[PDB]
Amino acid sequence: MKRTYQPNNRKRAKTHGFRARMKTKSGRNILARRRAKGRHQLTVSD
Amino acid sequence: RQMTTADFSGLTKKRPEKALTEALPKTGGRNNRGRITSRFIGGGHKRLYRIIDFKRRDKSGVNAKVAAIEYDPNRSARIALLHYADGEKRYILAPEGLTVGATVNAGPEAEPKLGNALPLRFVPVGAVVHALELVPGKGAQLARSAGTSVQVQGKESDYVIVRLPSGELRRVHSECYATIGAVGNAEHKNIVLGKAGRSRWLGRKPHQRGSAMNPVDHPHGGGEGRTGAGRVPVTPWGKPTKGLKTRRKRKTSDRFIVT
Amino acid sequence: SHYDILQAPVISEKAYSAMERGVYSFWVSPKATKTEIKDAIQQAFGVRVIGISTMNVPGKRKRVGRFIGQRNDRKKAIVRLAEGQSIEALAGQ
RNA sequence: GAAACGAUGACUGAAUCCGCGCGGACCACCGCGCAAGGCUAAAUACUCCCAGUGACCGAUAGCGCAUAGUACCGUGAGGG
RNA sequence: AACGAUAAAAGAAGUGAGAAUCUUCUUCGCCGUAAGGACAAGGGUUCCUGGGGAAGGGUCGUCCGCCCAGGGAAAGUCGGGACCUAAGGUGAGGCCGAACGGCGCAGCCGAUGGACAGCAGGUCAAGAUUCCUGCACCGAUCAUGUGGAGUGAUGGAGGGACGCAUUACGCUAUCCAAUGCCAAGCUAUGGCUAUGCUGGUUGGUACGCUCAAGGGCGAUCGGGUCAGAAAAUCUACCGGUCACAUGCCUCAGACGUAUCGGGAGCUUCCUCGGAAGCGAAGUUGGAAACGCGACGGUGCCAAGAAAAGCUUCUAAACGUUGAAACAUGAUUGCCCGUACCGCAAACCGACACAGGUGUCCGAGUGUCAAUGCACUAAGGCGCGCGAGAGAACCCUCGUUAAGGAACUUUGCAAUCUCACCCCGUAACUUCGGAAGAAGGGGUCCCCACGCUUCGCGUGGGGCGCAGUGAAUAGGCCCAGGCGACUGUUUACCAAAAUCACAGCACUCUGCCAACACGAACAGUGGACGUAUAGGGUGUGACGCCUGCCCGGUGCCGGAA
Ligand SMILES: [Mg+2]
Ligand SMILES: [Mg+2]
Ligand SMILES: [Mg+2]
Ligand SMILES: [Mg+2]
Ligand SMILES: [Mg+2]
Ligand SMILES: [Mg+2]
Ligand SMILES: [Mg+2]
Ligand SMILES: [Mg+2]
Ligand SMILES: [Mg+2]
Ligand SMILES: [Mg+2]
Ligand SMILES: [Mg+2]
Ligand SMILES: [Mg+2]
Ligand SMILES: [Mg+2]
Ligand SMILES: [Mg+2]
Ligand SMILES: [Mg+2]
Ligand SMILES: [Mg+2]
Ligand SMILES: [Mg+2]
Ligand SMILES: [Mg+2]
Ligand SMILES: [Mg+2]
Ligand SMILES: [Mg+2]
Ligand SMILES: [Mg+2]
Ligand SMILES: [Mg+2]
Ligand SMILES: [Mg+2]
Ligand SMILES: [Mg+2]
Ligand SMILES: [Mg+2]
Ligand SMILES: [Mg+2]
Ligand SMILES: [Mg+2]
Ligand SMILES: [Mg+2]
Ligand SMILES: [Mg+2]
Ligand SMILES: [Mg+2]
Ligand SMILES: [Mg+2]
Ligand SMILES: [Mg+2]
Ligand SMILES: [Mg+2]
Repeated sequence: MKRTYQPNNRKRAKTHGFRARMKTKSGRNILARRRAKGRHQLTVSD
Repeated sequence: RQMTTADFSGLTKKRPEKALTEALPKTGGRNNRGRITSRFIGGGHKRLYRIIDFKRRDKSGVNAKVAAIEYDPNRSARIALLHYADGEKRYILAPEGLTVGATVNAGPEAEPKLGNALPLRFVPVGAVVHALELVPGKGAQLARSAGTSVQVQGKESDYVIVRLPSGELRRVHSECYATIGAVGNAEHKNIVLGKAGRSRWLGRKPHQRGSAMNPVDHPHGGGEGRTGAGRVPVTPWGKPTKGLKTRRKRKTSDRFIVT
Repeated sequence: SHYDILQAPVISEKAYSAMERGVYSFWVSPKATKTEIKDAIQQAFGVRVIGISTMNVPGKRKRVGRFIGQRNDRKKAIVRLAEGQSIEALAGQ
């Protein structure tokens, strides 16, 4: 019963990361969107 | 020659002259970004590249001596490791009957003797050559394989006739180089390949018949039990003859392409 | 400058009991280097340093409330000097 | 569509003041205008924010929140 | 209903408001190729100490991985970075593109790999190639003496450098035996009085003319310029003279000597149980790696990264008088990780979940062998409800008269068979197989003689119903159908007669190939391939073989 989630810090951070959302503008859209949702918390700090 | 036995196989090949020596790395891959373009080919064992001299021009006027004749993967062609008087070692594909320690002169004035690698205007008619330079300069795109040959037929002005392995006759100008003799690797073709996975030592996972796939996957897909309709590939073109060439420059340099 | 860079001395059983061997244990600025703690321990208490070692450290609890906590987050240095010894008046603790 | 006129992608490629374009196939006549150069307040839209007000709410209502994008759910976008 | 594995408990002592459940003791049982130990991931103080008892804990709780506070984490040498590069990512210029953007040479990023200086011990409640002690090692700057001269590049070279299987020799780790040593004491039960019983029986460094398998080694003079952009004393080649036994070279490891450790225990105060001191001998014989000597040897096809450090050579430059190099002290040593859990109550599974999780170590006895199987060391554990009862029923088991498949969709299930040695073994065969065919015998103990050893052979004697005396442990055969075969597939009702498979055939494609991804006269895959190659399609080992019909549909060819 190998499940789905395999914590791997480097994986997690290299997809999904603040840096990673810089890479692209769909990402940068996500960022601004979230900033706007009210101080949410964000992608790297979690 | 071959090996023969019981325990479930047939026919490996046999080779002399062993070194393991001096050229670049290569790395296997199939897909190219997204969906695999050239199909299958995901298996294979760890080959290395051997830089081989097709051009063989700048060595003009300079004789060489065969060091050894070596096995190279990614090939089907015996390669002779050449050494020149210059000191420069260069891998050149080895033709049939080319011995070890023979002497191969390069350049245009060199006699139509084995391996001597000359242009066509100096090659007497009917003679057998391999490794044929298509456009003067660059290199040989023609007859690089096993047991493959070309026969020179009477030239035109700067241009010569050649019979390529396919049987097709080609206009190729005499300004182009070629190597004397045919390139054997004996007869490679009659190797048995034994069982599967041997086909996997190299390429990978061969034909998956569209007829076992599904309507979603292939035109052949679907139905109840083994059958057919149609007759066509990934996209509806077909097995049998459809001239796939486009009307073009090259097409005027071909005389009687048949087969 | 100098007088910065060390927050407070480590004070605990281990510290003071190791103070007797002439070994002094401070908390320093977490962003600071070994050689910086060295130049700063000398020229503060004015004694030449040989042995130096550093550590980082977590914090992290809550008192109460739905807040849990943040963290404290500190760095800790330990030094042993030459036969020149006995830092300050704090060598008698 | 009887499809004028504007607008370009391809290809042609003019006149210039008794000249040029328009007036909804087109022609004459009668009128209207002078392209292929530029810039240009004001009345106009919006509400993150601020003020005032209300036959608006008053704790299952009113924004989701009498503060929280928190707890919590998700790999993530996201949701709450 | 349930309280999360049928590995199992019992008594005493203690603490306490309260104890089946917390502590201590003594027994019992369970794991022991683990249910022990060490990492990596991941998790975050879960670690240690002192408290606490709402809630969390499937009961209880004085207890906890829970709650509160306080401490604990130490590096020139380990792992990572200031070193290199793989796939991939990126990418000035550059190539494309309605926008956003997609490509891309060099270059740069990127360990899963290359490179690289330390070992032996000690101890906090809690750290350890990190602290301490012992001796050690690498680079860097400076200083003294030798030297008394060249140094050696964003550049060349050599080198780093690489597979699978199998295998000779010598070791060590490491384990075993003993009337070897050393050390403590007793012994009783019937005996033994030590020849019994128990325990320990060496780690680092340095030196050394001692023993030592194995490992790999050529050298200079020289010729051509057409070779490495040029260079070059270097590298490739070519040629000449000294490399047939040697033998320079190297020591794994053993041995010796010394030295620093450690060593069973003994001592001593005991603050309720630790702390400090002291310190015995290390023998002979046997076994032995996947580790070491090594980059060993042999065979094989499917033909086995790159780049930097490294070594050698010059260009430029500075100096040829103060060089390079050596060693002699000295000084110098940055950043990050380092607690604890880590096959699990601490990671992924909503949970203190019978699930999952990459690597390393993993003792002894018996057993052809072994990581198997039984028991068991070290170590860890009895799985956080419990006590009685001994109905129906259910589950997991043990035995069963006579019969023996009559059961039933079907011998489903469950028996039987079961290792090793010997004898023996069919149709059929593609000559390999079928085959562990079938079948029959043996198996323990003692003594004697013999061999080649863990042992075996022969003879005789013995004991039980039984001697792979327990555990691990094939039932077999005759016929067919399907596919030849190994393999693959429906994560979670289908493992097959499906899929693939070597082999066969048709056909396409002459190289900016056909074909395929794609805003794209970009790029890339095909392929650093070239018709003995590549695409597509169908059949499907091997054996004999594959007939008739092209009117229609398609495909190829044709011109009035
Ligand atoms: Mg199907
Ligand atoms: Mg279709
Ligand atoms: Mg069909
Ligand atoms: Mg230190
Ligand atoms: Mg540190
Ligand atoms: Mg118009
Ligand atoms: Mg109310
Ligand atoms: Mg509300
Ligand atoms: Mg019940
Ligand atoms: Mg339980
Ligand atoms: Mg604890
Ligand atoms: Mg409680
Ligand atoms: Mg409770
Ligand atoms: Mg004995
Ligand atoms: Mg006695
Ligand atoms: Mg003994
Ligand atoms: Mg630790
Ligand atoms: Mg569990
Ligand atoms: Mg596993
Ligand atoms: Mg073992
Ligand atoms: Mg064992
Ligand atoms: Mg076992
Ligand atoms: Mg009960
Ligand atoms: Mg019966
Ligand atoms: Mg009976
Ligand atoms: Mg009976
Ligand atoms: Mg019946
Ligand atoms: Mg059965
Ligand atoms: Mg009897
Ligand atoms: Mg069995
Ligand atoms: Mg089958
Ligand atoms: Mg299934
Ligand atoms: Mg199934």
